[PDB]
Amino acid sequence: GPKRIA
Amino acid sequence: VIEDEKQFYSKAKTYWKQIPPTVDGMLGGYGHISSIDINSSRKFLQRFLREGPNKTGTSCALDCGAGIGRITKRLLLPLFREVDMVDITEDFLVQAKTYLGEEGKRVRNYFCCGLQDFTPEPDSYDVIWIQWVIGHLTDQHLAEFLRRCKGSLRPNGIIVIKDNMAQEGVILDDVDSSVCRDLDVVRRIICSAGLSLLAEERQENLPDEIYHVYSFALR
Ligand SMILES: *CCN(CC[C@H](N)C(=O)O)C[C@H]1O[C@@H](n2cnc3c(N)ncnc32)[C@H](O)[C@@H]1O
Repeated sequence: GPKRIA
Repeated sequence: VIEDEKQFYSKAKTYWKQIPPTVDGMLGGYGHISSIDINSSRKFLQRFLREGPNKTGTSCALDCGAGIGRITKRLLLPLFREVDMVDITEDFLVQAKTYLGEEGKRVRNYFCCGLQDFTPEPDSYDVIWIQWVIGHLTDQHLAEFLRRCKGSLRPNGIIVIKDNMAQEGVILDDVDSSVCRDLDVVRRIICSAGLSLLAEERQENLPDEIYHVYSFALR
């Protein structure tokens, strides 16, 4: 899935 | 970036074994974008299925990293007569039989395999869909897998990659044991597989806070 910017 | 290759794969397998076999489990809490994702995917793909000169066929597709079948259910089964799925996580393939419902009767094979170990059968697929899974392979295994996919395409068939792109370089996610690569790295690995880039699109209208998502159509 998509990922929140770290 | 990947120090120990065996641990890169084993940590990811362990992570996915305990994720709920649900849409929100597939998308890490982003279940609310699933339909937005699928709608863009459908518009990106449908161009190639138009009658046109060298039309891509509609007999069979392969969904790689398919999970419970989120994409198989709402993108691929409505467009292809038969679909095969491949995923490493046994619990997701078991749940897919229930999640896909009645039209899931048209899923032929539920392959349980890591893509790094999987060989799609020659001359089998009009479309090979690879979404949100390339970050679980090493660079070399990704290039080798893409070459094997090329050999399994029917005439006029395509491979589609849809994934997250990093701003710069390669970023390892220690939670799920995956890498996020920048666009230039991804394009380089695609080219190295001997694939031509036919279409490319950055997805719109996704949440502000997530990495950019790109789709690539290849053959
Ligand atoms: C968003 C992350 N996907 C969820 C399912 C599907 N891609 C979607 O709904 O968009 C990750 C899926 O990738 C499977 N997976 C992890 N690692 C591998 C390997 N090495 N080979 C094949 N599949 C893999 C996960 O189990 C998950 O279903």
